[PDB]
Amino acid sequence: GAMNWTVDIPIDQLPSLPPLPTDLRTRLDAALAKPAAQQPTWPADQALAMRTVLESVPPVTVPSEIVRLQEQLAQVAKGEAFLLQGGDCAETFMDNTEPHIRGNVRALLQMAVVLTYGASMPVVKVARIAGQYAKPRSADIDALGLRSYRGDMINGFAPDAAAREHDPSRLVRAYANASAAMNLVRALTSSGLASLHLVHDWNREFVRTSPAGARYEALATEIDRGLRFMSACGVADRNLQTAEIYASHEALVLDYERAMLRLSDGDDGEPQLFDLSAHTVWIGERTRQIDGAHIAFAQVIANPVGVKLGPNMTPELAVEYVERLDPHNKPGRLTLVSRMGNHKVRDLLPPIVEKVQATGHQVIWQCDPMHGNTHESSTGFKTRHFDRIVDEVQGFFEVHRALGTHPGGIHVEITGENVTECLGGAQDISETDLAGRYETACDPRLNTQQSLELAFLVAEMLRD
Amino acid sequence: GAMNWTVDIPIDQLPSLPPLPTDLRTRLDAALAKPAAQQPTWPADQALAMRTVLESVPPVTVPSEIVRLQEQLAQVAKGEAFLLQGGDCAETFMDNTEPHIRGNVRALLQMAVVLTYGASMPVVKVARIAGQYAKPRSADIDALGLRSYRGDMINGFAPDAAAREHDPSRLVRAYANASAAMNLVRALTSSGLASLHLVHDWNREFVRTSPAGARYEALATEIDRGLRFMSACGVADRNLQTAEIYASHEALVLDYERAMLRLSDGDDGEPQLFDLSAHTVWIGERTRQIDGAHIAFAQVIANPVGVKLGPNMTPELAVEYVERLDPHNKPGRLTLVSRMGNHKVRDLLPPIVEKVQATGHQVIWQCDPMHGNTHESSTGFKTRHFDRIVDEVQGFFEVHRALGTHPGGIHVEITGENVTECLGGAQDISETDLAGRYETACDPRLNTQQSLELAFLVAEMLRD
Amino acid sequence: GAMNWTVDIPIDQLPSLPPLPTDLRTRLDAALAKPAAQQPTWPADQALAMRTVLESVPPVTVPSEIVRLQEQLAQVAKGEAFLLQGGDCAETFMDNTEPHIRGNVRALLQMAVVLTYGASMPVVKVARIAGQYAKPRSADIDALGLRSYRGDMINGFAPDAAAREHDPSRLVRAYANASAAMNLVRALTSSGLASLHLVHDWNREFVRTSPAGARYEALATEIDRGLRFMSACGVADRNLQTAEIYASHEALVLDYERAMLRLSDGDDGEPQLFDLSAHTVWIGERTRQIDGAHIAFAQVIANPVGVKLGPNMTPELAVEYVERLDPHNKPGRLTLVSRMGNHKVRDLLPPIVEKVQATGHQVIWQCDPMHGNTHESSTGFKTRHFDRIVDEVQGFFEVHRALGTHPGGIHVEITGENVTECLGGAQDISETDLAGRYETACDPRLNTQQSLELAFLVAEMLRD
Amino acid sequence: GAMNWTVDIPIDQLPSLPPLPTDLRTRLDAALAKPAAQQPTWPADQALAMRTVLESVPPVTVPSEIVRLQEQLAQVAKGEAFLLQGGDCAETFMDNTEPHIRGNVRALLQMAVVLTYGASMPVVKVARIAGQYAKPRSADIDALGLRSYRGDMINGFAPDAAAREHDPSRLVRAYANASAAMNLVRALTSSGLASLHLVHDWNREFVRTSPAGARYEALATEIDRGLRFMSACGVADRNLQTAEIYASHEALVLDYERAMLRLSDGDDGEPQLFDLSAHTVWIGERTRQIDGAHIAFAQVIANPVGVKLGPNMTPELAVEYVERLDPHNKPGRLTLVSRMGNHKVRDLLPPIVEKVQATGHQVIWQCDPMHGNTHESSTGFKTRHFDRIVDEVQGFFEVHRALGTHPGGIHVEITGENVTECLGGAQDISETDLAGRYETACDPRLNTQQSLELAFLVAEMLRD
Ligand SMILES: O=C(O)[C@@H](CCCCCOP(=O)(O)O)OP(=O)(O)O
Ligand SMILES: O=C(O)[C@@H](CCCCCOP(=O)(O)O)OP(=O)(O)O
Ligand SMILES: O=C(O)[C@H](CCCCCOP(=O)(O)O)OP(=O)(O)O
Ligand SMILES: O=C(O)[C@H](CCCCCOP(=O)(O)O)OP(=O)(O)O
Ligand SMILES: [Cl-]
Ligand SMILES: [Cl-]
Ligand SMILES: [Mn+2]
Ligand SMILES: [Mn+2]
Ligand SMILES: [Mn+2]
Ligand SMILES: [Mn+2]
Repeated sequence: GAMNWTVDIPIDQLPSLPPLPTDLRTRLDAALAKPAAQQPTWPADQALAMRTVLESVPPVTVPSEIVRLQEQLAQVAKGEAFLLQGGDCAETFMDNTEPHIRGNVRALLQMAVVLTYGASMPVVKVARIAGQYAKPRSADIDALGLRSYRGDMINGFAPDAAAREHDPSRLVRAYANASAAMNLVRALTSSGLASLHLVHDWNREFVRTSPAGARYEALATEIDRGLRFMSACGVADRNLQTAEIYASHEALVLDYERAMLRLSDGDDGEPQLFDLSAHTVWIGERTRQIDGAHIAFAQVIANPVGVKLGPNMTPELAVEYVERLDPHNKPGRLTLVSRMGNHKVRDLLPPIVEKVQATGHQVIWQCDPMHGNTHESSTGFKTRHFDRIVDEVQGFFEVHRALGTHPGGIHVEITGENVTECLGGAQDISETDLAGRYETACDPRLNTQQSLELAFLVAEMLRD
Repeated sequence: GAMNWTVDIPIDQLPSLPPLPTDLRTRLDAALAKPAAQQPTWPADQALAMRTVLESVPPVTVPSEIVRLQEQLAQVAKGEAFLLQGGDCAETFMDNTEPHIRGNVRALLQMAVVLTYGASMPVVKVARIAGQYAKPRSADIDALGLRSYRGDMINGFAPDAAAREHDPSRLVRAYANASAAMNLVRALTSSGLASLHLVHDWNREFVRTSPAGARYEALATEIDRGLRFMSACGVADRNLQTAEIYASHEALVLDYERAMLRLSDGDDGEPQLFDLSAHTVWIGERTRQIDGAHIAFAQVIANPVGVKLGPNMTPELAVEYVERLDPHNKPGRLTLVSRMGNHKVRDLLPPIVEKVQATGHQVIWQCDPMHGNTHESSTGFKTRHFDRIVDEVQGFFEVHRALGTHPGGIHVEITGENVTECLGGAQDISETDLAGRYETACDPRLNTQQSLELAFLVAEMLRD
Repeated sequence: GAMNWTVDIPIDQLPSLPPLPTDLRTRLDAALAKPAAQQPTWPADQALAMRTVLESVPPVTVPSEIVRLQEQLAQVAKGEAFLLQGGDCAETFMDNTEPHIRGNVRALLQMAVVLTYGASMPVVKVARIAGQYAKPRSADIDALGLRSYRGDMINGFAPDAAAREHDPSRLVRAYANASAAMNLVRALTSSGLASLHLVHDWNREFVRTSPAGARYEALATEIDRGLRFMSACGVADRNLQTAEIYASHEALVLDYERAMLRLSDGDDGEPQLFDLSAHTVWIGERTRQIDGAHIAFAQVIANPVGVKLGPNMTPELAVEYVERLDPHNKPGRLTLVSRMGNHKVRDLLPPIVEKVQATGHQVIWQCDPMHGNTHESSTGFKTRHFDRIVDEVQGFFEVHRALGTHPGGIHVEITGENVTECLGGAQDISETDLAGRYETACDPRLNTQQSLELAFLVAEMLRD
Repeated sequence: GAMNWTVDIPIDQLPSLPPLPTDLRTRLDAALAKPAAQQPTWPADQALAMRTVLESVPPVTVPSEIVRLQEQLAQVAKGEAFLLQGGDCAETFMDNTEPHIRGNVRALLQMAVVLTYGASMPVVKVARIAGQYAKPRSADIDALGLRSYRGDMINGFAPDAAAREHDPSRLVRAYANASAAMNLVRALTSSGLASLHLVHDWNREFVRTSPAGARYEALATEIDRGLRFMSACGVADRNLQTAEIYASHEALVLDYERAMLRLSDGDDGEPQLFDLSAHTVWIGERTRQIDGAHIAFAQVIANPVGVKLGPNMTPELAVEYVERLDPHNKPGRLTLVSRMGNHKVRDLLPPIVEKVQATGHQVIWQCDPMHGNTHESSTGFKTRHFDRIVDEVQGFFEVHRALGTHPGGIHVEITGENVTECLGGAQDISETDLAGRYETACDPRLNTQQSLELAFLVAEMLRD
């Protein structure tokens, strides 16, 4: 507590279910014997007690959904669909609310219909949500002289020492938040929110209230006429498949991911390990050591996985990822996520693509136009210029068009609020504007308008 | 923190939520100022702190689902569908696991297909799940001299004094458990688990291993031939309504229900309060005081609601509940849940049904054949004989056939586990057998086989 | 046959079915006592013998299809759909072949998808087919000094006296041809021919091989992207309703129409007379005498009907049609077909529309841009200039847009062959070109390219 | 003209049709040069004239329908669907009326639902309709001393010499009748007539009025509950495959079949000859000469075909038919139609089935229980006992159950009228009763009630 404005919620200590099979556990243990970068520093005994709680909770996802995503990703890898992946850089517990989740889900659906029209093929929707609670950091000490914030699964954003302690109760708190968010995403995607009808207003509102709305009006009108045409051919909402939005996050905290492993039914066709904390996960630029625990963990799980590829990447290391992560040559099992910087993508990506294409494997080539284009503003905000983001996707498209390969998708950090985090766009967000609503707990996100704008621009790239 | 086995949640960095419309505030305040029976006794300041946490979490359900349920219950009230409501008497945190939830979902789906076939009309599926964590009790002190267990939202089942203390942190643990369970229920109902074809093996397996399998073989074979006929006519899974299982519980703990209130938008007209802790809630036999807070709270929320009616119910009071809770005459808004005792239902129900029918309102008449047929066994277990349960439903049907009214559904306590809680059934569970697997935290449930057997027997009442 | 290169096919003289009800026959007899213009001159006893044959043949259409068309026409009349009506001016027995019917059905489907896209609402497809075998003539003696050709139901096109005799065996020959054609139309519309997929090639081929293809490329590409978008949203051929093409003709030869009357089941909701020689029929400019037999016949049948309205039309006579033909105020029961000439439509149509709108009845306003725009070429061909056809539809649209009424559809004479009958269009058909392929047995038709071109132009009118 | 009761058709203004691929011409010519049994005896020049008329009429069927039938028959051959083939022995021009056609369509639809339910797999519906106008005969001279009636495509049923003269104009009358009938069959199968719900009343009405209704009540009630179950699961009419009834007849008159040949396009690969007089045709017991024109003609066409096998069939000859007519091993291309006699089928069929099965080809085994069980009654009527018909199907099932092969279907002669043609059934039709309504132009058909009764009995054979 009453004195601290804090409530202490007992973690119920509940009986364990049967353990995972010994043979699978033996494999997992050999993989986890590998060194792991960027891990929280909490004591082993606390970590273990927390893992043990999560080993018996209801999963966030189920294997059959992961199998279905794999099938849709195989279609992307074969050039017959497009991948849209997007959401917060760092979800926080505090902003894990109905309006914020609804806003991000809306933004993703809005982008998807526009991309679908431009691509003339299905778009698979993967949210950075329901688990994106842990971040690697470049530096152990931040500008305030504090232990760095590592995301809500590890410590607190607040700039004080007690908040920055690594506390493994946050593993359980992460789980609760993830399942609560996922519960909402499921509810929303089979509500009126997912109806293609709603785009009429969403896009029109965007075209009406945007500077440069005149630039997007034609395509917005085309889409509208496309929708009215299908309605006119007798296609109603209940004639279409239910909207599917998948959950993803960076698999960083191995205590969480391993506690969330489950065995499948064998009603599909043989039991294997799935990470049921999400549908797909990726391995970040700072944790993709070829002989590290993160890559080895990804080898052992059945989920589709991605690896972020920065400007230090070589064609040979990229091929090694393909060999470790797609040993069975299953199209769409592996996504290689390009984040090079707009000035570097046209130079650095083609040798990588060429070498990987020659393996005979079919990966998804995904563009992350954001993580390679960050800088600090003169006013001291971590920011990104919209134009550089756009230009990297542009470059990404040119690389693939020149090679005859499939530009497979984008991976963007976005939010459905009117934040001021990225510079530029039609609103022309300036360095001084950043201060009004810089709400991210980590990287700057495209706001609701900027991310919509990006989708129209990417639709136009898809049209060539 | 982990060292104290607690999750720490800040409240100070929480605000601030838009105020209710003035009239909804006024009405909600007046509802909660009324006397309230069977409430937990925790300090008001701690309760307020917990409610403040719950006021901004993602809801368990959303308004559009509740509106859809209401449309489907209206069909039931009109005599064009049947209501199946079932699940645990008391959900425990301990058993809130994938296997237990899957078992209960499955048992409900299995009963529903049988009942659908027997009824020749759609069956609405409502689980007692994702929130059924609070129990009213007949006595303050149990047989051990301890303060009564009142469900995991209030205190612990363990038979020691400290565990039995009312603990408001259980409001938050209840929500985390509910949303995790709901998340899984949503996942399961759009997996292959909900496919009608899975019935062939489920029923076959029940018929082969039941000691009374020969009695149910004919109906099971008929259902199977009906399913194969559907499929032979060109009906696949993709041609059917995705399975819907709604969440319900007794709206008992007003601290929880009020914190889970949310205001709807402008897609019906007037903004309304929805209780988003569940789709539908009911008011128990011990908290249905006509001028008490529970009935008054029910008048303020938009959800479909039910009221349990025990053997001291009068036709006049039944009418008063109808007029207070269905004041706008909306079929399906109100369910009257009869739980009389098998020896009493034939005499007590008809005059109640006649008076209510004469008002011109259309309630759902739902039979709860469990809560009026409970006795203590020699061995000291709270138990129910299967035959009395079946007999109450039988008498309920006879009452309706005689009046020409709609027997609208059943409300049962069941589990997908092979427990030994209710006597009788084909397994002929004896007083001695009860000691083997008496797992319930409160009332005895029908086990897998008993639930299924009851569905078959009720299917025959529907065909008769 | 052997000497004449003619085969004589015996007309089988078969037992009669029960007659139509006496009360309906009494009404019909009073209606048919009215004078009828433009009738064949064959003897009464031959006419009667031929009518008696047709009174017991399988119908060409069935009542339930006519009821369905009525419902779709009601949607047109309320401004929520668009009517496309088109086909030969005069079907001949000789050209009643698989390729010619397929060609006309294709042209109608091609036009329909383009109009659907432009209108952003359903298009009802009504072919001039399976019965368009009788023509009124302006003159009894033609330029060759012969009795005028009156269509194959009456006499022969060939320029010799024996062929021009009115021969009521042609009534039976008409029936055989109608049912054979209708059989094919039904087969074609549930074949691959009706699939929206086929437009990709049809429109592209048209854009590629047309002069002025550059003018239509943008809209053709939009439509293509619209189709690919709906395919990308998971809409496959079997997700759409089967294509429906209705049959229509001018109800001219009352011996035919009356012999083709049938009584409905009364399983719909009361038996009445339907003309089962077609789904809808119209009354021509030369036979629409307010007190004549044609209008009175149309009063007695349940089919939707149309009346052609020429430049002599007054607002008051138009209202009289509405009163006789839509006495029960059933939207879409009556279509008023404007054929004024492009120089006259903007002047003559608005007073007619105003007066009819003020009756409270909801007629379909349909534009016939062809019959008011005919002239004789210097080379002696009956022809039409494409530009004048287009301009009349344009004017028709302006009249309705100025009044806030619904431009409801078009009625055009078209064929799926590369004929040279109408001047102009993108092919710039000249007066000397007419001689190459002037194949019509009466009015000049838009060829396959010209009619497609007209659809693109009308789509652009619909877009404003 | 009308004065001569003839329709006059010119042949000189007819040409000219594109020539067949050289090999198809060569093969067709060689097929027709072979000896042909049971042909009409008209002059070659008159036949040629009639064929020239038929060569340019709209076909009765189209290739894509025939390809679809073939896919559905392949399912039957694989043991995954059941074939119901039925209709008149001899369609007459006299009875080619809306009521008679509707009655036959209905009887087939009624039998099909019963059989579907009994089989638990789709039932393919093939009518003997729209072309079943030619009969082979055992003798040239009938019992009156007249030239035998050979069906309306050849001569007249009237018992006078002039009517019995072979008249090639009946080729054209046959086509006009066929396409009129097909047109109606298409209309009916997409009207409310084909709705499954109409079964409840049809079966109810049969069960109430049948003297043996109590015997069939249980199955009828079961089917009804299956239908209501479908509907309770959310399956409406719009969710189902539109009804398909295919047309078939004995390919007897080669003048007719060759004139109705049409060449397909490039949508399978190689252009092929389709007989577009029907979907599927069969070769009769009297024209199945292995080196005769009928078998050879069947080898040239793309349609699925059948061959009747009577009691003198050997396993070796059965194999030779299979290898000649299914040379590419395409399941469903060939149907072997067993018509042995009820006293013979159990002994004669098994060795035939074994030899054919050993070839590795997949034929459809179809039971014709009519044509081997015909006798002359005391009163002078060609008749069949119901019990012998049922018994042949029974024996046919026993043969297949013993071998583990698929009883693929039945081929029956039925009508939707209450005729008195076959003895027995629940009505217990006696020799004396036959005189009341003996309406068939050739073999005795099962009446409405007998057909339905047979469907119920065969449904029980399918369930056994
Ligand atoms: O739905 C239910 O589970 C009961 C409420 C629980 C009563 C527990 C009494 O236990 P005990 O204290 O008697 O042992 O419904 P009801 O309100 O009675 O209709
Ligand atoms: O399908 C059928 O109708 C028969 C062929 C007609 C035989 C008529 C004999 O009449 P009759 O001359 O003996 O009186 O099939 P089938 O070839 O025999 O299997
Ligand atoms: O998906 C992502 O958000 C990562 C970057 C997270 C690290 C944020 C801390 O940055 P810093 O402020 O500590 O430098 O992308 P990637 O770099 O692995 O591709
Ligand atoms: O639908 C139509 O084809 C009629 C015109 C048919 C008369 C053709 C003879 O013309 P002519 O060469 O004998 O003058 O349209 P409408 O004029 O009744 O509107
Ligand atoms: Cl168990
Ligand atoms: Cl009858
Ligand atoms: Mn980031
Ligand atoms: Mn209970
Ligand atoms: Mn004309
Ligand atoms: Mn026969």
